[PDB]
Amino acid sequence: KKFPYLKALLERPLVFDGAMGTELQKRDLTPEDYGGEAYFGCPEVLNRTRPEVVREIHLAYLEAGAEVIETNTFGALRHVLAEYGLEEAAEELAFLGARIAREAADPHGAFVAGALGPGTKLVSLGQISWDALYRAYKEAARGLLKGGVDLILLETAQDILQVRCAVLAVREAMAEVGREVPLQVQVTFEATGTMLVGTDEQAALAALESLPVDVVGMNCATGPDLMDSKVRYFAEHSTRFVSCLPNAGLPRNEGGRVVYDLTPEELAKWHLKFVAEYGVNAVGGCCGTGPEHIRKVAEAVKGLAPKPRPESFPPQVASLYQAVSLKQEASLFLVGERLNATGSKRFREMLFARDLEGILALAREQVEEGAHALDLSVAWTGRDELEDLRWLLPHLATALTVPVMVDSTSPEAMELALKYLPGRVLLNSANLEDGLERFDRVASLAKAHGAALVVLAIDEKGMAKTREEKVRVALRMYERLTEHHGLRPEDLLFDLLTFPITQGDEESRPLAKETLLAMEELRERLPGVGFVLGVSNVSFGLKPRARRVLNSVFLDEARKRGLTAAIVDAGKILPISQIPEEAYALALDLIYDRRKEGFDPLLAFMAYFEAHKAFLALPLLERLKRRVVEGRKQGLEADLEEALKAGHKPLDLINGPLLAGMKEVGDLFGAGKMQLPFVLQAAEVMKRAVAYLEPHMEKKGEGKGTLVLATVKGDVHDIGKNLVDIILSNNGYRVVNLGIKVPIEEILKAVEAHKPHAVGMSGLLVKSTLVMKENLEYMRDRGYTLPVILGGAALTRSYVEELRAIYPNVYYAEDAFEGLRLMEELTGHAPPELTARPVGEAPAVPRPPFFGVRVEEGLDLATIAHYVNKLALYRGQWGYSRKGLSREAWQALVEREAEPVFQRLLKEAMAEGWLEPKVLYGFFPVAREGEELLVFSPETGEVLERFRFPRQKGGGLSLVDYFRPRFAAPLGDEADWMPKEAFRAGARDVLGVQLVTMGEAPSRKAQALFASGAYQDYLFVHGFSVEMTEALAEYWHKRMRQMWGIAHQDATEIQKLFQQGYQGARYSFGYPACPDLADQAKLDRLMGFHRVGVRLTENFQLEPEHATSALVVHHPEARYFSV
Ligand SMILES: [K+]
Repeated sequence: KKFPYLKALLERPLVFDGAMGTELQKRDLTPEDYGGEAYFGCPEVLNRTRPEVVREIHLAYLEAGAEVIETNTFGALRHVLAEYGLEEAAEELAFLGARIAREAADPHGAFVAGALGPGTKLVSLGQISWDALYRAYKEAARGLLKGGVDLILLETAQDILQVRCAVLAVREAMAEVGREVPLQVQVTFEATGTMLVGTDEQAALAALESLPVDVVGMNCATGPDLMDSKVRYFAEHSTRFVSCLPNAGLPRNEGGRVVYDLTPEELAKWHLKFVAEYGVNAVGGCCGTGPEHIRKVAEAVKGLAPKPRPESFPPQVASLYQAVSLKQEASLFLVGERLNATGSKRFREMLFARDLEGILALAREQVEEGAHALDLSVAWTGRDELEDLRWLLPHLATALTVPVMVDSTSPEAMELALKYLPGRVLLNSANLEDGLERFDRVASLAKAHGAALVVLAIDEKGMAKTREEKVRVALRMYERLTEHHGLRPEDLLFDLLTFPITQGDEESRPLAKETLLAMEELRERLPGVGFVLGVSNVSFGLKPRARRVLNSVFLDEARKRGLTAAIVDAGKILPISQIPEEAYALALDLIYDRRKEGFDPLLAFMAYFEAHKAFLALPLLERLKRRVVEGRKQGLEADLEEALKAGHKPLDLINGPLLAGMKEVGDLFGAGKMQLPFVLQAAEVMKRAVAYLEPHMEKKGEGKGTLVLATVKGDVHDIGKNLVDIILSNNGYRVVNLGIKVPIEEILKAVEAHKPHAVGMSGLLVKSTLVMKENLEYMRDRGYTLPVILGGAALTRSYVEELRAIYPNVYYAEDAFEGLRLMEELTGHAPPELTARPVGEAPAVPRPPFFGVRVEEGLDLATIAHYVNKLALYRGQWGYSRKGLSREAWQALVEREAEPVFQRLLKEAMAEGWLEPKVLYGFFPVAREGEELLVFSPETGEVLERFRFPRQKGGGLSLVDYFRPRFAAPLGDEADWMPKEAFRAGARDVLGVQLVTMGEAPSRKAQALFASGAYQDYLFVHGFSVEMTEALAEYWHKRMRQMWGIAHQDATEIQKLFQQGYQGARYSFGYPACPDLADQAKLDRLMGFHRVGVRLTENFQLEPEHATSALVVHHPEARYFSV
């Protein structure tokens, strides 16, 4: 409003500049240019040594259409510059940078943002002190302000505590030089999805909303693909203006020059979405981006009308990691009390002994028991408060999931706490016991750091005990906090005091009620504010069970009167339902002071508990059943030996509780109350129970019946088969698993030896359905009429009845549990219930970055993880079924249960290194000749290979139709950049090729988990591995499109990519458009699959398991089709 920059943000989208760093690399500067060898590479020193070079880059961006340029001052901080011996030059280099930008900006009417980066040292991990970090930002911001920047920009924030430190430092520099400007703060979200130190986007925005920041936003780390979700969050929720400056995606080496593939036109489309859909206010580029990126962005967003920002932000608190709302719906905001020195005894002794692992474990307990935040008080009689805090707080900063309520009478101790604790904190003591000047101290501290304040109702003349007092004190404090200090009502939590009403004393017994009555009046009079109570103090001086109940009831009553938070022992808080009826009634009589003549509620409440008052306390029979159903590994072997000592025979133990459990699991799975991963968890408990009882039995029985299970010849790792093995074995039966790639010779060899009820055949691949026919054709000659059970994703239910002519007894199995039902009926444990348009010419031939084939190693797995089809993973692979559930209810199920597994598996795979993404990829000059695609050499021009792609029957569609014919007249420049010899030979098109692999490691790891009987982790690890390999193919296809110059036609939503929402298509050998696997040997010769550790078999199958190749087609009308 006041400042021109914020006026401009209201009127139009402001286009920021792109990268300074990458633009300097083009100029090929020398140590002389940086003013010495020591200073070489420091861009900020160029403000001194070569201003004209910095000026020129600003001009290039201004001309392109940036209305805002950033000063070349990112690392103009003491501790950053120290690496170059320039620690003393921060204010100078900041100033000169700001003066260079000012000179470039003034003719163009453009804004200048005083950019300061996050530095090289993280405050939250104690790599730099608050005071040191504070000084560096204050120094460099005075320089920026003196050079005439129109805003201060805190860029690339990794540490949310640095954001608070830098905001305060910068605001004080403004005070010193007597000039305010708007403050823009931009965080950086890693591809993992949080800031580097751990802060998610909810925590980051909660922190920023409490501080005096005019524009919040995002830059660097990722391209716009991964930013989308984060920038959507900021745009939708932030009351401030929103900025967004993505990278040009992941970098790529190209002859020792670092190259980025995100084009101007793609960036433009992303920023158009961010401005037009989400209402982002400023947009620019970060690493990789140049003037051309800015040019296209400006063109895209010019003219668009800004959306107005939300008026309000929900009141919420934040730790280093996560946000928590102060208003908890229905419930309360529970603050754990047990990290108090005076209160808790266990904490007190742990603090004195310096038992960190004890204190953190205690803090975990409170969180598990349902604390939303934790109270912290270390103020003991004698001890140095500051010194105990200095020891403890660095560990709490990074250890704690939940935020902290700093409970201290000392403002010095509070200020110290605020310098260690990241996020948005609460402060406990804001009261007028020692006059205004110590109340105002804590308030200004809460306002400056953006903390939520607990406003305790204690004035100069003693405490507030009655209703009238509690009200009058609270209104005086509310007036002070709002009008003087400027704190919002939502920031305040008023503690109307909570006095003890027990101990047998009168005067104490009507005070719990005057709190409740005052709470009502202030709820109505002061809307917006919160209400906290030290709830455990009402029952101070009472037996353990008695205090538990009275506390629970006073909590509930306070809630009804308007309580929004409470300091409690969350573990002990009872729902009033579970309090017995007499106790509840007496607790209320006590609270509200309902003395009849022959009745004291304190006596009767006390008297009640005198002479009154896990699944381990169950029957031994039923406990072993629920061990299976609930999937409880711990205490199985302990309970089994207890059963054996009571003379329970192993067979009737297995057939009794344990098979009863797996039956209940089969029923719950049918009813959709239990999903597949948890069913496998039950099967583990069963397999552990069998394995314990195997040495303690003489039976060695055949079970319900035998089954010879196997996977067909020329197939691959069939998890589906192994799930049959798991489910059947642990439902009583005896499977013999023959493995994969078994021919019909050795499968029937098992049949004569074992002599089974049924013979299971299975196959993942589509081509092994015809190999199953050949198996059944082989069997009828020898005269076999055993009931064969066919299954797999390859087969269909109609096809087994059509195959029933060849073999009489053949049955389908959709999943493992149909295969179970089948085996029940055969063995006799159940009744027999089962007894094309033509292709127009391409508008261009897109120019690739190179011809030939390259290798790309070490692609960021978090970037790849973005392109996972989570629907395919969670529903398909992991078996979180959709049927009998809504589409928003299923999204809740997976975000609860599946998504944490994924996050864990991603973190594991990155740390432990068991996904190794490699990519073999390239472009070849090609041409159609008839019904063939000729692949010409980039060097010689000779025809290296020829592909006869199948055409659809009845003169239909073919892959060759997407390619230009030999000797065609060029559509444009092709002669200038096609390989000279190939072009003379008649090549007139380009074909992309790609082979991606995650390596052999995830296959080994999956097999080892199945071999160890960790069935659930086998399911998870296998599924994750498949879809991460598909994600790498999806990701790389996007990279191929980007470097080809066609990715501006991609969808800006990821699920649209999975529905081919992009130009062209990729095609793998096996797909119905090209089902001949033999062509993969042609692609091996062109590319050289050994270069990324991929091998092609005799049967033209790729090894290892997690590997896929594809032809990549640029043609806009290219779509998936079938012959
Ligand atoms: K920039």
